[PDB]
Amino acid sequence: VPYTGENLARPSYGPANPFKNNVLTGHAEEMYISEATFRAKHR
Amino acid sequence: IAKFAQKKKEWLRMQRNRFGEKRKGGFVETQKADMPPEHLRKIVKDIGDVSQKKYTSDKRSYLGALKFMPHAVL
Amino acid sequence: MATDVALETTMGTIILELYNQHAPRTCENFKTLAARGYYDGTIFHRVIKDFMVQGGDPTGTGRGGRSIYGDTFEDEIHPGLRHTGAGILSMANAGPNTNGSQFFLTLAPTPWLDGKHTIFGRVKKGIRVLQRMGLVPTDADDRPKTEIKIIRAYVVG
Amino acid sequence: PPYPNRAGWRPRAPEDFGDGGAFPEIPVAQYPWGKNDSSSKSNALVVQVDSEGKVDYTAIARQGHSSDRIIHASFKDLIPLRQRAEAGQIDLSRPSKEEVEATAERTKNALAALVSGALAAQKPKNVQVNTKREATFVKYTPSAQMGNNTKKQERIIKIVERQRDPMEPPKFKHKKIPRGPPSPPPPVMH
Amino acid sequence: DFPSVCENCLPENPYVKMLKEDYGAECKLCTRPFTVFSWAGDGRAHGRKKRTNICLTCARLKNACQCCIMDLQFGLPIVIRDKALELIAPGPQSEINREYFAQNNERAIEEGRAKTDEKARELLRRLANSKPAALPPPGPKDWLPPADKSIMSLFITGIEDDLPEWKIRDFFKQYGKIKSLVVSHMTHCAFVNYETREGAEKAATELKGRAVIAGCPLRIRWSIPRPIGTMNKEERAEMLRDGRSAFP
Amino acid sequence: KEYQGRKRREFEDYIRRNRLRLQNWFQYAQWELEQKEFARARSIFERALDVHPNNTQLWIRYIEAELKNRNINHARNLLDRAVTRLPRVSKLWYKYVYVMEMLGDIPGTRQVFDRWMKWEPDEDAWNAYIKLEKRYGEYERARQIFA
Amino acid sequence: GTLDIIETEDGEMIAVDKDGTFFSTANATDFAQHKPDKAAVDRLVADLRKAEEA
Amino acid sequence: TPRTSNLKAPLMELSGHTGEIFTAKFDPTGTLIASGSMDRTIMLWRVYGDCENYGVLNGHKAAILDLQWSRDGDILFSASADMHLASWDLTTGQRIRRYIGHEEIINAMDVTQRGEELLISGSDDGTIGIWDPRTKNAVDYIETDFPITAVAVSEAGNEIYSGGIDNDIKVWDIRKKAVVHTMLGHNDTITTLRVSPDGQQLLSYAMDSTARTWDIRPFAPTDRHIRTFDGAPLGLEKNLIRGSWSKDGKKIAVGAGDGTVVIWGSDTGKLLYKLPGHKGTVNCAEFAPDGAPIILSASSDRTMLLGELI
Amino acid sequence: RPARPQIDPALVKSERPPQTGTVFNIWYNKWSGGDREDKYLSQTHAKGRCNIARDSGYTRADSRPGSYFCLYFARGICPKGQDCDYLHRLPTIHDIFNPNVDCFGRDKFADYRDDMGGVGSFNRQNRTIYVGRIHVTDDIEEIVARHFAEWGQIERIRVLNNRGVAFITYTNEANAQFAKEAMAHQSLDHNEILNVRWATADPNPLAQKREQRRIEEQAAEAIRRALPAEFVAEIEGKDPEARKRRKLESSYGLEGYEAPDAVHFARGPNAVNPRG
Ligand SMILES: [Zn+2]
Ligand SMILES: [Zn+2]
Repeated sequence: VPYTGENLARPSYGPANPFKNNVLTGHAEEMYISEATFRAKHR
Repeated sequence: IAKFAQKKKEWLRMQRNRFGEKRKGGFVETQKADMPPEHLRKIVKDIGDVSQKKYTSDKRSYLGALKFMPHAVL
Repeated sequence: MATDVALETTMGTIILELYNQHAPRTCENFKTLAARGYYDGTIFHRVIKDFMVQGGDPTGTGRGGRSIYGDTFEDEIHPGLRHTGAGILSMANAGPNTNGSQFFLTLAPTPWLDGKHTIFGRVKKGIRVLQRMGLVPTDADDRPKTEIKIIRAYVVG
Repeated sequence: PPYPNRAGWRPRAPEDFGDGGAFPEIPVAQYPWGKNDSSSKSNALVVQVDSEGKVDYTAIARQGHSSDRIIHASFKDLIPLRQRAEAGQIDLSRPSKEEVEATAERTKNALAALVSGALAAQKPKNVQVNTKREATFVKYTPSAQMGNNTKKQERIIKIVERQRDPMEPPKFKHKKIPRGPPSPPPPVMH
Repeated sequence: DFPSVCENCLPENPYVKMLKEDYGAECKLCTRPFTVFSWAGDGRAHGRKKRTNICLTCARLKNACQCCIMDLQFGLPIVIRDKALELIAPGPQSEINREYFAQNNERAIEEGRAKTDEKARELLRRLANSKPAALPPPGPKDWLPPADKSIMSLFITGIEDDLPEWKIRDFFKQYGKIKSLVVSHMTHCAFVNYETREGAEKAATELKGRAVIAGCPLRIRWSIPRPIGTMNKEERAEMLRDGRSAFP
Repeated sequence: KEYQGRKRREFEDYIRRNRLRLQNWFQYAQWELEQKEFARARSIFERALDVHPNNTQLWIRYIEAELKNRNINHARNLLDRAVTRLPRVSKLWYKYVYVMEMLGDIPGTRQVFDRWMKWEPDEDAWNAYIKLEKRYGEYERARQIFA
Repeated sequence: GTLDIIETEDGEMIAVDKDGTFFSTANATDFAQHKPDKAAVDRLVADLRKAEEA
Repeated sequence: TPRTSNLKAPLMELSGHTGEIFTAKFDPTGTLIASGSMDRTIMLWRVYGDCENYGVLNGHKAAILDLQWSRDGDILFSASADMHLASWDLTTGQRIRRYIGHEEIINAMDVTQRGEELLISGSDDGTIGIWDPRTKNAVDYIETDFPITAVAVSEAGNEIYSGGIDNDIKVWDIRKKAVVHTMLGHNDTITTLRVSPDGQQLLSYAMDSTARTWDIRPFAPTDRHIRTFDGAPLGLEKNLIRGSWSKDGKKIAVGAGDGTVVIWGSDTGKLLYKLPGHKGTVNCAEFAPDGAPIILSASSDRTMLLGELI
Repeated sequence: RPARPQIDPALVKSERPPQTGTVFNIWYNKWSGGDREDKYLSQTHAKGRCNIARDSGYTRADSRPGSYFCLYFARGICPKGQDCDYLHRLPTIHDIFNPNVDCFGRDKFADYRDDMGGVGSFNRQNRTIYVGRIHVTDDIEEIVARHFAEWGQIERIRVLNNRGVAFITYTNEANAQFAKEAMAHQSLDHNEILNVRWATADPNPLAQKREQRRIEEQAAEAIRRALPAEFVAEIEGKDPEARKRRKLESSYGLEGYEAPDAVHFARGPNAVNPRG
């Protein structure tokens, strides 16, 4: 229900604030890529 | 052929590297081998009595292995 | 051509002076929604101090709002009306020509929304009620922790 | 002046605003309750208001606690609940079986993690190496920089736990620190 | 569970291989054990891996990068940031005071209790742009080289406190070859011992006892190399007025 | 600084031996006030308040140290904190209304009294607030207080 | 604008507090900016000094 | 927020694989689930009841890249990067046999469900194996010159739609062993090819993040492309993402590398859902075959999410 | 040129300190059973010194980007030559280092040693070394100027004659660290054992003022790099053209608005100001 295309299409109203990172230097998220993927891109 | 030759080449490379039986953990795995007895001999001869200042970073582990000395005696 | 709209809230009563000469479609949209009772028990989902009090959303989230001309209607930027000071009623919109049901209302002079928001009234009474609604405590997403709702909105003429 | 013949009118004071409300048709900045000069970084708490607009001192009561701490701070917390005007019918029922089992599961998980911690502390596991030393991947969207606001590239981090020497004792001598002060003491509701 | 390390301390490769060790090191700030994250650098330098040096609690309380210990908002050392914009926060560094402070802040932050400095650096730039008988001119005996070729030292007069020896030495180095250069801002004096007599003579003939160095007028002549003692306040005052009156 | 370090050491040795003794805390804070270390004396008073959170004598000492050294805003913050902490101790309420009447803020005195009346105190506090309004001539306000 | 000066049928100055914050700084949002007079602070301090001396 | 299925929860999580889940398929009756994953295993679950991992199939020497069921749900077929297919009896949980003859990684396989049962396989040696599920030897093999990553069988049972590196969906006739015609328009390698339940249209998803529906009925214009659905970006893993049609055919789902299963309407073209829930790329997205609103998403998270579409 | 070897490993062999005790402690590698006075007075002469012209050259650290200087090259006891992994060079003004490390790669500390010896502190950006045990003559200022000018680039030399102490303030902290490590236990024109430490904060209020002013100059440099030059001009307000741009842009239409500094300088992609 929250993930219906209409609900995702409707944006939040109102004007922007004239005045959400979990790490102090950015946003870090746990991820599940493949080891071969990491090794190939690193190479 | 002449337009997809490279795309075929790296597709085959990447698929074989990822799904080969030899890299079923991301890397080529081998059995742990035996070293030369002269390697162990050189290590114990060099450290000697642990008296030279080179071996301080070893001193904490050396004395720590005292906990496991009863297994070595048995 | 001014019309009174009374918002009885949990912090006092706001009397709104609606400008029928300047923004007539938006003003009569506000009259019809208040008269039907679309604002009864509806909360002020955003309060930002020295900027704004926004309400009118029946879902309380900031994405809802259903007008009387279908879903949305056009912007009425009459070039004589500006966001000149505190207590000025405007229509909150996602973008241009997207006015729905949520009403923006300035707590301070905000003259950077001219050309993109439709002023259609002001407060005629209740400016201290509005001030204290600006002084409530909120969270990181500006929603009031202490709950503010329009108990009943109706029309006086 | 009434609407819409306020042309030429130009207010000077909240007297002229009446019960307030700026006039959008006048092209001058208006202040229905007075100009704010500044706030020159005072260290004062921000004055807030309660549900029905009165000045609230429970901020003082709640200063230094979390938001969900239950703090009794008013005479209303000393009046028997069945005589509090805001309530008419109190639901005094113990939670149902599903809520009890959800609670038991959540607390059994948290306590089980602590039991495993206590067990591994009480019995160090002979050799403190793990065979299952797999890697965690972290997606890492960065924020800007110290001094640069240009955006820069998204980062995949491969984190592995380091192979430590199994013969090593612990590295650091422990210290005696006095225990810290309590959580801010609650109002004494006598 | 993830370090707060800035992008210049992080590798240039966007794909990072980090090592994580619980209780790996003492924090440099609070001297408590914390989880260390370390990564191999960019150039296979001998060195070590670049690691986090302070804990996440100290990084959050000082708004610092966890490797470089620099301020996350401007790229300054933490002491420079907080000294110049001192209205952020102090910090304790006595022994059990610093562990006590860190443990109380960490317990508070973790159990829930407990963007801010725009005004501070606007004020800093406002403050920093708020800005802070007659002696004769030199004569033919003053700009003429003496016949005593053993006298090599030139003497500079009227030195302000903000006149540094690196630019003084660069100026006299693009003129000639310097053996030594002594500058005392306490007595507004300088001695210059050159290496080449010809170079010293041609430079002093070029300047004629007058020099414009960074908007500071200086009188250069010849004098015997003398130890700058604890001169009188009137002596250094007249020394300063001589340096000022080098230019009419 | 040598003498001050010696005195600070002896004071904190007695706090470690017996933290439950108010006189240990009191003499330490009074000595720092005499040395004009107001941050240090404040810190001692607050650590004493961590050990004795509900002690009326301690709250009064701290409030009076601020008022004696003319830290009126510090003292009013302490007075709000103290009548929040101990709302049925009429001594702290009386001290707060007395301090505001000395400072000449008669609306401030009325504010403190109104918060007290919300706590529904005893007859002596209701009488004191009636007598405040009679002192300043507001007989209708005193009539409302009798209601 | 918090006080209305009105005249009734008797033609007299009656002030009306629109809020209730004329007489008390309770419910006043600006209750924390009464900076007291220097004479008042001196009188309170001398009161406390007299208590200390006694 | 109603209740639209006979599940224990509106969304359940099935975990227990120790590697990326590359495929997950429903029973023809839609009550059992077989998931094949890079820990070289197949895990067998019951969706109803509460949920129960009732089976584990072991024997493959590399990652399980595809699997399919029989017409009635007693034999499971699976293609794996050990260059083998395998057929497994699920009453005894034992491998019936292995199908050998492919020389590279077998990327895809399909099973012909009507008429008489067959196995079709597409593999990186540029081959499409036609296997009878009674002999370990291949009945036939189509020999291309490009690797093949997705295969599907026409409902008639004698045309094979195959896509691979060459970005073209080649429709082949089996009995001629020859290409009838090539649908063109994709730009990167086709990851899934699936026919609709009524049988007149073909979903294809490629690595250019476009899911295109094509026409399949023999009367069609020269450009056979119906629509190009968007909303599911390929991430940074070059995985073979497997979408599906709804049982009624009105909905069309694929997986997306941002951990999201994306569902459109096949008739209209509007993004019906963008359901989240996964931390790796979503490798498989399957609608329930019994007409339920149940959606299944299998990711490289070592887990899968089984939800209802309320 | 390649880095030359300064001495030879035949005298850079590793061996015990000379015996000042009954028994050699192998954990702490120290002599035991002796006294304490001997240790206090014993501070021997340096065994070498290095030359920019003769010794400084190229090495595998000049090959490898982002490496450190050689501490043993600074002490003049580096027999490694071209095969050392650390730079054989004086730092220039472009050689900067983070607060957590010094120019030799050794970790810096939150504190100082109680004798102000060692690596240094990141809690004070100290560029001033303290050179004691100087033979008091009249040419001491010339000798100090010559030797420390050889060791780097100087902002302020302050030599006291009463106690024979030279305070040298370099303009680069790396230069100060190199000078301390290269001048400890060395000798001037007379044979003496220099006590080169980190100087304490100067109690002279002129020096306090100039150090504080340098702190705000460095910080404001960082601020002006962080902020756009047009916010810099508007906030600085030293010129009337940027002042009148400030009034107009803060007006945003309406006369007499004077927008808040937070709203007007709130940086972001789409906040208020087109300068963002
Ligand atoms: Zn720390
Ligand atoms: Zn950093």
